[PDB]
Amino acid sequence: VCPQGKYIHPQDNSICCTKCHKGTYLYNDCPGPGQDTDCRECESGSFTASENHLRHCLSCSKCRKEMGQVEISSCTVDRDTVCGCRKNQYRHYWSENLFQCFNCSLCLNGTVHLSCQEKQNTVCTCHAGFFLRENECVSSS
Amino acid sequence: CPQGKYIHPQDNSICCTKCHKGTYLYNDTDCRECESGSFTASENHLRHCLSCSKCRKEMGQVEISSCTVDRDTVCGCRKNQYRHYWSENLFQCFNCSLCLNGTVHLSCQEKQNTVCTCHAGFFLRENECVS
Amino acid sequence: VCPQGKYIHPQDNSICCTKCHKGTYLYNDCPGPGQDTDCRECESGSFTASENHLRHCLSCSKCRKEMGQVEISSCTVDRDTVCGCRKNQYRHYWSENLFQCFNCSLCLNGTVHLSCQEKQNTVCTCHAGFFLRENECVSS
Amino acid sequence: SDKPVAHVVANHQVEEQLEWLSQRANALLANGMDLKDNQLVVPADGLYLVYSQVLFKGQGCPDYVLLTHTVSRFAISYQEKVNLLSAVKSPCPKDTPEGAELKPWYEPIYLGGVFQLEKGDQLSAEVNLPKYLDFAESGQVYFGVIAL
Amino acid sequence: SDKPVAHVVANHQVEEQLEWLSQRANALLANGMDLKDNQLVVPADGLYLVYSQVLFKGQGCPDYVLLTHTVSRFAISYQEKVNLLSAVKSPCPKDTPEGAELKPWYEPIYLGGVFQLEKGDQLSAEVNLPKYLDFAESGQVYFGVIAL
Amino acid sequence: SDKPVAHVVANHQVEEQLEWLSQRANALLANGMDLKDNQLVVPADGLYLVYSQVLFKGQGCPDYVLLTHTVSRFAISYQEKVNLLSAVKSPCPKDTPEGAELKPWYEPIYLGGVFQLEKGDQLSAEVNLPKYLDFAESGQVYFGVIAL
Ligand SMILES: CC(=O)N[C@@H]1[C@@H](O)[C@H](O)[C@@H](CO)O[C@H]1O
Ligand SMILES: CC(=O)N[C@@H]1[C@@H](O)[C@H](O)[C@@H](CO)O[C@H]1O
Ligand SMILES: CC(=O)N[C@@H]1[C@@H](O)[C@H](O)[C@@H](CO)O[C@H]1O
Ligand SMILES: CC(=O)N[C@@H]1[C@@H](O)[C@H](O)[C@@H](CO)O[C@H]1O
Ligand SMILES: CC(=O)N[C@@H]1[C@@H](O)[C@H](O)[C@@H](CO)O[C@H]1O
Repeated sequence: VCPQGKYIHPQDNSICCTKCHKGTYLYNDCPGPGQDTDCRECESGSFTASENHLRHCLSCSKCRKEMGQVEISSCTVDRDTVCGCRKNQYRHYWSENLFQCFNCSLCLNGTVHLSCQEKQNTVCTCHAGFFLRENECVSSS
Repeated sequence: CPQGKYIHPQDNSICCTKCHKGTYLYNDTDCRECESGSFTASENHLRHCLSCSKCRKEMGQVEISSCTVDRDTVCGCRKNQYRHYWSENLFQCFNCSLCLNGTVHLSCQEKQNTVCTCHAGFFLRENECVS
Repeated sequence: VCPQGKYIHPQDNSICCTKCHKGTYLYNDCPGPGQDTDCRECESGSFTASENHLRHCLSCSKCRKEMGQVEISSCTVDRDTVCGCRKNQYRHYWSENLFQCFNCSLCLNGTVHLSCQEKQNTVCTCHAGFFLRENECVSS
Repeated sequence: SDKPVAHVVANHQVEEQLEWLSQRANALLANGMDLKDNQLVVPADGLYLVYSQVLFKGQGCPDYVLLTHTVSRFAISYQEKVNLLSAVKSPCPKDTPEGAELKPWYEPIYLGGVFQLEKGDQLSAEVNLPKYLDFAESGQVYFGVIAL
Repeated sequence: SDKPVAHVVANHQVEEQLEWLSQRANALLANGMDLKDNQLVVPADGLYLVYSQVLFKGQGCPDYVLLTHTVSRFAISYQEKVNLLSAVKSPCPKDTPEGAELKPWYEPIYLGGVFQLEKGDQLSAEVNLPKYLDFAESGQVYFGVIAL
Repeated sequence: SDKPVAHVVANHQVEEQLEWLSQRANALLANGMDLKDNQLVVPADGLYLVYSQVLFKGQGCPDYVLLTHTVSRFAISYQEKVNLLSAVKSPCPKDTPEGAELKPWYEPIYLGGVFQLEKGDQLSAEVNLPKYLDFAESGQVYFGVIAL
């Protein structure tokens, strides 16, 4: 039990150390009780996005060109690269972190029941004469 | 040590009776029953039970016997299919050949396809009779 | 600092040991100063191609039949297997060591500007109406 | 013998989830390693070899699909989930044509490295799509951490 | 230095069998590890890192084929062959059409984990179809056991 | 803790080259391991676990391509570059037909073994075509050496 915002010194249960702010990393723990923590700024191409006592900054991610991604924000010292998709595309998340940019459906011979969203394709419905098969309107006849 | 016993790990003097299949060595004999989803199929002095195997639906397999505490799951194929062993343990269920344009020389078996011969005009390729 | 051709005995900074000649390997270091190094001949299917103090011979490589390669020289005790391509083929190096044998281009609808070489395809030019893609002359 | 150690394996009985087990032959959880909420928890500061294998399988390729496998660290020193080891697989480049045979495919992935970890750090080994995991036989899916 | 250790590699000279060798550069068999009947035999109770790699290759896809790679334990405590590590590969989903180019394919598989083993336990590293193994170059096929 | 250790990762910022880094979270270069001219240099005679992973990626298959990954030893005792560990991958058997979708593909490769190395030996981890490497996320490309 150290207070909020502080951590127990790895080599001494007696000492509580103040955490580093996002944008920085732990260069060195407090040398002793009451002493300052030595936090230094993340070098280019790395970052930390939360308060921490981590010995090095995290490597920035890179937009996936193979997924059709585009960069919204480059890596800063306290924020990872942010990636997304273009006009009239949505993100399909294959996993927590991996996503692929696809084109929004136009719901031809149908109607846009729910518009394309950031992370979700257009939901189509069909009207009389057609029916829906894999989000496209096919002729009943 | 005699048959059915083993040398105690921490004392060369002592011989210990092995655990019966269906059980495992809790302690050097203290044998306990295998928990659900595990088994032992031979006498042993093993610290935990083995994980049961599961039928391969992707190979078209079907379960003949579920895992019991002393017997692993047993899997096979359906009517009119045979097992092709890709390896010692992996097998795939295929449909028996019908020997069209030919003749069933030897009927399909558990681990062996139908043996065909072919009528005049044809020969065997992929165990089907082709022109 | 041992002289050229010699090496520091692993367990004694005082002693310099003569290196093994290519074709051999280190069975054992000098037992002491001024003593011989025990180098033995590489067994069949292995080799060493430079002077060394290596505890075993390297495994010979094998020609890649899947790449269409053919053997020029079998493995000897001091030279690794050497592989190449057939008549009218060139080597495309996918890497420092991996290469694939391809057929030389004939520059159809075009002209052989520079003939096929060992490691380089024919250089074509194309007749009017065509241009190069995948070093074949295709319609424009 | 004294070194913290884990080599855990997948529960064959639960489908569509990757649940780790230790109480099986040729599995390990000893000398301080803990398995809590499906995560391996390091008992002591030190260097650990961390590794995991998964085997994915499917029946033909009705759809394009991407499979991921990731070993993550949730560190006391940095309270976010962070990739230690990660990979991706693409088993189904072209869809199986309508009517053609749905031939089984298999995709193993191995991940492994040495990491400085801290007492209390949580390691997890995960895939995006557990429905595709192959639990047919032993030794196909596992997750290990050993103190060096 | 004192720890039992093996890192063995495939015989390039025998085709259609996977025979392990130790007497080559960057291979190891020392401090009690034994290689008998193509199996690695553990000299002492303890934790061992166990691993193997194989590289399979082929020239186009005339046929569907499944390739397996398995590291097994034959334990003194349990006299049956049991998978420690296992995987499967499916290089040829569709057959190469008649007349089309037979393009080379390659499939590596890595297996690796830490296991408690006992003096006299026999470990084997095997594939179902050695005809497909790639022996062209060093470092493509290997099998290792090291005492931690 | 005292054992020489490296777990280095790829520079995301240089494209078309595989340049290794140590000064990042969950990366290591300690206790005598040196990183010089993109090669890991062993400080002491001994047994080391050596390993590397790469992830390759592409957008469809306009062309046939072979991808290689190799860990090499440049030994004081034998002054040539020699394969310790090696593998090959063939992501694009058939070309994507003209007009069809260029679907992303991914190919991981893992290499790993134990080797007796000598003080001053240089280890390198390389691919033939760095343009295809996947630097999107952490844990996808790495190279490690640890003294056992
Ligand atoms: C079938 C019908 O009644 N109307 C049109 C048809 O002319 C068009 O070619 C096709 C495109 O999806 O389907 C409908 O839009
Ligand atoms: C040629 C003949 O006498 N009979 C038929 C032929 O028309 C058919 O397409 C072929 C397929 O393999 O099987 C034969 O039995
Ligand atoms: C290769 C193949 O298509 N096999 C078929 C399967 O698709 C079908 O549903 C059923 C018919 O008996 O079993 C097999 O004959
Ligand atoms: C890719 C390709 O067409 N390769 C051909 C082979 O099929 C042919 O039989 C022979 C010609 O001599 O060798 C190669 O040129
Ligand atoms: C899968 C697919 O065909 N995607 C299309 C691409 O071919 C087209 O040229 C362009 C138009 O915006 O981008 C996508 O809509």
